[PDB]
Amino acid sequence: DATVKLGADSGALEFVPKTLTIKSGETVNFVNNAGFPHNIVFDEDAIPSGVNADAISRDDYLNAPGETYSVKLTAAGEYGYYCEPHQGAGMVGKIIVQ
Ligand SMILES: [Ca+2]
Ligand SMILES: [Cu+2]
Repeated sequence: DATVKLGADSGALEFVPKTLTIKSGETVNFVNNAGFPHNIVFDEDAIPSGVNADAISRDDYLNAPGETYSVKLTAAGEYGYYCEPHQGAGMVGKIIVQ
């Protein structure tokens, strides 16, 4: 399993790390950190074949420090995702599943 912080400790509107590599079957824990609210929306155009973007996204906002969203990914490939309220500020990331 791995952790991605939503917002840097400094307040920067970024996923930390921006590009994460995990093995198939690991759970990714998105932890609310700074600059919230944030959400985690996977991009339909940038996920492996057969994966449902809606099913793995967290649309509803994370509002409190430490609030966590966990999701297990199994299909190998790349998964592009973003935070809706901060997509314009460049809050986008990627998960590479091996
Ligand atoms: Ca980084
Ligand atoms: Cu955000």
